[PDB]
Amino acid sequence: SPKALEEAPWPPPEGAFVGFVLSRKEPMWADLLALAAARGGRVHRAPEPYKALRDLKEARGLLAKDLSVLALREGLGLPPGDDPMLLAYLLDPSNTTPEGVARRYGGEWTEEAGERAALSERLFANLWGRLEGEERLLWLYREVERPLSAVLAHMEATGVRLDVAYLRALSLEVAEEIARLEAEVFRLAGHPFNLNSRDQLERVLFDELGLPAIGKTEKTGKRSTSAAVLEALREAHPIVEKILQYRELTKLKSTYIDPLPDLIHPRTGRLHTRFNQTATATGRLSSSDPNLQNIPVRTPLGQRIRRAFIAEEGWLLVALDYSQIELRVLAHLSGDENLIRVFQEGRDIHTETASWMFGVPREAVDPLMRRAAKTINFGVLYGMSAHRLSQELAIPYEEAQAFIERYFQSFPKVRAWLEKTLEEGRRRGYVETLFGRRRYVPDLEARVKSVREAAERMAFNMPVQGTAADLMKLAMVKLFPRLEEMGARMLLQVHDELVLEAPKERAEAVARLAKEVMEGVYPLAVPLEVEVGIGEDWLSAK
DNA sequence: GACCACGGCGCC
DNA sequence: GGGCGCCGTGGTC
Ligand SMILES: Nc1ccn([C@H]2CC[C@@H](COP(=O)(O)OP(=O)(O)OP(=O)(O)O)O2)c(=O)n1
Ligand SMILES: [Mg+2]
Ligand SMILES: [Mn+2]
Ligand SMILES: [Mn+2]
Ligand SMILES: [Mn+2]
Ligand SMILES: [Mn+2]
Ligand SMILES: [Mn+2]
Ligand SMILES: [Mn+2]
Repeated sequence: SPKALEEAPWPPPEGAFVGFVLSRKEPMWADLLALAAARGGRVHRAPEPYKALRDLKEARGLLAKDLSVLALREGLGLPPGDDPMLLAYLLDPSNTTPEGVARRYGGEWTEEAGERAALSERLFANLWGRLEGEERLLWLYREVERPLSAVLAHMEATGVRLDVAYLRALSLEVAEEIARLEAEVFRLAGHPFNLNSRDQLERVLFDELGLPAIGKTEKTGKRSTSAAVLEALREAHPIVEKILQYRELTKLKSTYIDPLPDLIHPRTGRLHTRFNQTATATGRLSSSDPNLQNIPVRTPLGQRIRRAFIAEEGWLLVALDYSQIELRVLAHLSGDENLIRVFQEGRDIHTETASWMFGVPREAVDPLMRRAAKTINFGVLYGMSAHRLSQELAIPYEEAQAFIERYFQSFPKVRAWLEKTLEEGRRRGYVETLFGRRRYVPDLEARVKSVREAAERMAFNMPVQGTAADLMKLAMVKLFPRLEEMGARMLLQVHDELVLEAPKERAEAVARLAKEVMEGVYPLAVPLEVEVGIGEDWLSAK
């Protein structure tokens, strides 16, 4: 039999599938080691990869977005196009890696660019075939995921400005506060130990100081030293508050204050995350290297850190955040008339819960009190126990149970939608979003109750979180070209929030426009309301 | 140096 | 409660 794949000289014809090898996975930081392309039955290998990038009109193939990011870094406008990872991810969002997708759908992810190109081509063919007749998944691919990949490449290449000297100064200040706390912890324990070691702390708290253990850890069943356990022990011994404070500051310093300034890119002078498009079971994006979707916001030090994310000189940040997003989406999905009415009347369920929680009038609820109510409202919605709710609010168990009962009694059709969702997931093997994005949940049939019930909580959540994800993605695709036209920049997505950068002279017009695009994206049974703020830094913009 | 699993915890 | 990614530790190679 004749050979299946022939080598031919660079450059490839238009429409070819690319393969490429990076020195490291992060495209803003990677050296392009090899580039190749495949089409029909030929493979073309680039003599010198960087120069050869200039020969391509489009990056089509596995991880197309990442090659596009690298090209943009080098000042080339090479947009991403088809990518089999996106097809695979829509078929089953457990398809998250090229290694796994290759094995499942047609071969092997190797370390050679030509092989990667040929792999890209055959995977695309095979996965296109698998989507035959999947009209809703195809619509998601063509209208959302494929165009979104080009938006994400542009965002990644743009980056965000960081106040490096501010964070360097903050490190020195927090180091002194950490030393005070750790020293006090050791004074109170009677000796030093590694306070970063939860194993060493466990022995200190429960074996040496004789404090009561409250909870156990999941995989190894050690006595937990989690914040929930420490909070329960706060009045038992003065060491506990000191450990909580030490943990707060060390978490911020080790995760954000110290690492972020070291990640400023030498070419751009900015901070560049990865927006991972095939990483979550629900259709959300993720952000990594560094994660810019978990920048602190709740504590005073945390807020200091958020102040380091700044606009370029002469620009402003614009932050837009969907109000009460998953409660609105749930209203639509469930058709609950009471929940629909809440939003028709302009009510805020987080503010109402905060009022009850803190025992103050709604007018007296401040933003951090309202924020605290989110874990309560979403926790309860998605199945939090009365035991946990009682601990979290320091109320009697019976009062926590009453809250839970009243919450679902208020929105009677939510329970009906839960049962419909679970039956469908049992029968089909998967649950789905409004747009038809699917998540397979085989443990809905598990015979171990704890395993099955966990699966049920995963399954009930997915259509709500995932529909919210679908809406935000669609909004990004519609908004991006509007911003390009106005000389504004899309910088960050944070699940139901976008952070943009706009010249000062155009910032108010950009904010107004972006708000309207987001609110009007895909109308539901309730209004989608967007909160918008403008500022020189991310804290000020919210 | 690197890997991972884990506990833990930051955000949505 | 659900969804993530990164930290340091500990064990390991
Ligand atoms: N503890 C949380 C916080 C958030 N989310 C999910 C549901 C809401 C969504 C977006 O987060 P927020 O913007 O913080 O929530 P919101 O209800 O949209 O609040 P806001 O009106 O302040 O934007 O992420 C969740 O499941 N659990
Ligand atoms: Mg938000
Ligand atoms: Mn590799
Ligand atoms: Mn400024
Ligand atoms: Mn929101
Ligand atoms: Mn459906
Ligand atoms: Mn741009
Ligand atoms: Mn984990």
